[PDB]
Amino acid sequence: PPFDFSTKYYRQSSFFGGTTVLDQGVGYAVILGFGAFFAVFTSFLVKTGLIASVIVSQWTWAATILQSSNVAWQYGVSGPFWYASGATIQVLLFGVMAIEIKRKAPNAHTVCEIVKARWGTATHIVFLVFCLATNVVVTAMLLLGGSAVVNALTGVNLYAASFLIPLGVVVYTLAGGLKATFLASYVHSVIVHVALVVFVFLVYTSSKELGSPSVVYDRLKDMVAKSRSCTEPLSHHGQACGPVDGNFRGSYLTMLSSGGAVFGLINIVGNFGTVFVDNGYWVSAIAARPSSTHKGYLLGGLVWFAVPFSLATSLGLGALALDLPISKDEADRGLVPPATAIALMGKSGSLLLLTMLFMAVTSAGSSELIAVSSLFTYDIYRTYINPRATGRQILKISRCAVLGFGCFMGILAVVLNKAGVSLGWMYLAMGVLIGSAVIPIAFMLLWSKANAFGAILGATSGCVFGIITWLTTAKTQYGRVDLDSTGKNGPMLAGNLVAILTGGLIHAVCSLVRPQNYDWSTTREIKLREEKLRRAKAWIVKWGLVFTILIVVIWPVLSLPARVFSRGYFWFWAIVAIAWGTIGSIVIIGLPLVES
Ligand SMILES: CC(C)CCC[C@@H](C)[C@H]1CC[C@H]2[C@@H]3CC=C4C[C@@H](OC(=O)CCC(=O)O)CC[C@]4(C)[C@H]3CC[C@]12C
Ligand SMILES: CC(C)CCC[C@@H](C)[C@H]1CC[C@H]2[C@@H]3CC=C4C[C@@H](OC(=O)CCC(=O)O)CC[C@]4(C)[C@H]3CC[C@]12C
Ligand SMILES: CC(C)CCC[C@@H](C)[C@H]1CC[C@H]2[C@@H]3CC=C4C[C@@H](OC(=O)CCC(=O)O)CC[C@]4(C)[C@H]3CC[C@]12C
Ligand SMILES: CC(C)CCC[C@@H](C)[C@H]1CC[C@H]2[C@@H]3CC=C4C[C@@H](OC(=O)CCC(=O)O)CC[C@]4(C)[C@H]3CC[C@]12C
Ligand SMILES: CCCCCCCCCCCCCCCC
Ligand SMILES: CCCCCCCCCCCCCC
Repeated sequence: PPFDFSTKYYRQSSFFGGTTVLDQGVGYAVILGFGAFFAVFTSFLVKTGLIASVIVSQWTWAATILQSSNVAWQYGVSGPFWYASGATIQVLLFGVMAIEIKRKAPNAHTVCEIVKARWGTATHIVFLVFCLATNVVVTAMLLLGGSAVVNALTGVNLYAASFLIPLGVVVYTLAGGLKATFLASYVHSVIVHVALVVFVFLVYTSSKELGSPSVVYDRLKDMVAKSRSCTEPLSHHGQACGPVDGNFRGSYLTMLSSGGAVFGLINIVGNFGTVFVDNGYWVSAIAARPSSTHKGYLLGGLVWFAVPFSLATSLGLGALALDLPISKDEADRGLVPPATAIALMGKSGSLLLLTMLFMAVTSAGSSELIAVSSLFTYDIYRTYINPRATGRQILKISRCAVLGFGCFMGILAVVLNKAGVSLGWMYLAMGVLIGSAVIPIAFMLLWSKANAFGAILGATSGCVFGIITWLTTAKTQYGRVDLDSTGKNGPMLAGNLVAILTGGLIHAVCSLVRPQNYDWSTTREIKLREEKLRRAKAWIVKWGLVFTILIVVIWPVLSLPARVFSRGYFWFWAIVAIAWGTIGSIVIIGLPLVES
């Protein structure tokens, strides 16, 4: 027993594996009786302070809670920062796109409806597949994290919980109409900003094991020790015993991390492909009013930064200090937060984490069910199958396109849990697959010299050129090609960078040769005023760029001279983390109540 505080663990090969905390009755009632319960609850109840809450609501997926801590268990303190740093980029790209949607195409319901107008019907069917693949990739990795936490904490069979989760979201979507309400989007941002405060104040303030920022420091300095022998009876391969490979001096408390720095690039490339190629973002930008409220997107983006930052800094750095025997596979599957929650407050932190996770799963898997349904009913039914009917049919074949997707996703989730895919491989592989269609979409709304064949070729060749590099680098640097060598940070960076850049270069070189000068006169008709929509854009591209350059660039640069953090500097980091996540938890729960 190397340490006196972790002696009941002596070393195991995994934290989980037997004697589940909860019983199957609790697990079979949460995956099936949460969407229905909230559907009845919302029907029981009949500004720039209510736009921030709705903005925060749809941006919280099941990966925000589970992967931010996965990249904090490795790399130390650079993980949560590099994960959360992609926050002002989204707000800038959402504002500057919601302005142009209102200015150049007011009567559209889907992104692929502005594609058939600008360009032809041959570049429509390519992006109609490149958009339907993103709704599959994102929906398939909140059924991978949801079905692993439930099986771990409770004991429900994972193949039987992968098929019952989508059916609890289909009921929630069908009930309450296939539309969003400002009342149901306010109760979702209240529950997730209460568990955040509870978990942050339990780790650095109150717990009888990890109680102060000066205990985490002394316990994270002892894990990375050069005199710690952990060959075969005192650790295993991927169990995080000693010095970190790639960190300055092997320390967890440093911002000089290379593995954590390349994940920032991967995260940036991956997050650009979900605000452009995902129709769920276009649906929620069409239904906004930038002219009336546009300062509510910055306040709804500066508060979301504290959710993956504070919670990860607590729940991922409190697992290293407690010496839990978490293996690498379990950490990948999304099992660090439930590992810390049982260790700190067992049988009661596990019910709080389940509620916080399934309040995000059910509220983010309903935004994809109404994004695939619209992309079907408005684009493959009333464009090509039957364009002469609009009465009572548009609704039937919109309600019937949710049930089909909720079953296809359920079957595909069963198929990918048998194989062995884990959020953590799908999260990193998103860019390699759908990054080639990002710039051909920005050029559609922002550039007046972009043609159709260039878009087709740039979208359809970048994917192949990215996958070839992604599968080649792993083969030439690791021997074989399987789920292990492919998920490394080497191949994935090459794949992401090739995919995003080649599809932009090919499209922007082939368009300066044969330009199509477009006045947007065809997208403006599909089915004062300009002064406000010109000052709003001026405000956004200034006050979003300032914060982007201030957070992504200046803040990490000034932390490099700190080298290994010293007691007193970690007290500053661990206090910024608590302050952001506390003063962000009042402006969401009390500001949209100063309506009075
Ligand atoms: C704005 C963010 C999202 C991206 C910023 C990009 C660059 C500023 C970063 C990204 C990857 C970084 C590199 C990641 C890894 C290394 C290896 C590292 O090599 C070593 O010193 C370790 C080698 C050894 O000692 O064996 C030197 C810095 C370098 C090139 C880093 C330099 C800074 C880079 C290029
Ligand atoms: C995990 C360890 C053991 C291996 C680490 C390997 C990486 C550090 C190397 C291997 C292959 C390299 C890549 C090979 C090819 C490219 C493509 C290149 O991108 C372009 O050429 C884009 C421009 C265009 O194609 O238009 C940028 C460098 C990059 C990502 C290289 C970056 C460094 C990589 C990822
Ligand atoms: C645009 C140009 C003109 C200025 C860019 C500013 C920064 C990007 C540079 C300027 C000084 C640099 C620092 C100069 C010295 C070091 C010490 C160096 O420490 C070591 O690794 C050596 C210590 C040891 O191994 O004993 C780490 C990088 C750092 C902080 C450098 C990080 C990058 C800094 C902040
Ligand atoms: C040559 C070796 C043996 C010694 C190297 C010492 C430097 C690495 C240290 C010593 C004093 C330090 C400086 C002490 C005070 C400042 C002022 C500070 O600037 C401000 O506060 C400007 C803002 C304002 O005053 O409004 C920025 C850091 C800096 C340059 C520090 C940078 C790092 C310095 C130069
Ligand atoms: C002692 C073992 C090797 C230590 C090498 C550490 C390299 C750290 C480089 C990563 C720093 C990138 C900062 C980027 C900020 C914009
Ligand atoms: C032991 C070797 C340490 C090397 C550290 C290199 C740090 C370079 C960071 C510079 C990034 C500047 C981005 C603008």
